[PDB]
Amino acid sequence: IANQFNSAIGKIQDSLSSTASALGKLQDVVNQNAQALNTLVKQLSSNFG
Amino acid sequence: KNKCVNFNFNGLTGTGVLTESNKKFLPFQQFGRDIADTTDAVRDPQTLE
Ligand SMILES: *[C@@H]1O[C@H](CO)[C@@H](O[C@@H]2O[C@H](CO)[C@@H](O)[C@H](O)[C@H]2NC(C)=O)[C@H](O)[C@H]1NC(C)=O
Repeated sequence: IANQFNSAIGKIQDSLSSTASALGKLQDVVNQNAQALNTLVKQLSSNFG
Repeated sequence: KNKCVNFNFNGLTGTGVLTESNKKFLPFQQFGRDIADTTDAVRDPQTLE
């Protein structure tokens, strides 16, 4: 049971070391808040008539 | 330079701090713009830096 937990924590390191998209839930929340400020900055360039 | 001022370059009125750029404007351009369409660099009309 200790060997299986120690082996399974070793796979957490290997997974996080390997794959790009896993933390997508947090990066998507950064990307929305950054895209919303970038859209608000681009809207200063508009003439509005 | 390096002080807050009410500038005017060729009628481009504004307020800001002027510093020596390392942006290399091709001869046909007097101004550089930002994402917000505001001027963020300018070529001085008497000494062409
Ligand atoms: C603004 O004035 C300066 C001179 O006061 C003009 O620049 C001169 O240009 C000649 C030819 O390259 C150089 O021999 C001089 O050394 C430059 N002047 C200075 C002060 O060093 C400039 O042409 C004027 N502005 C415009 C738009 O013509």
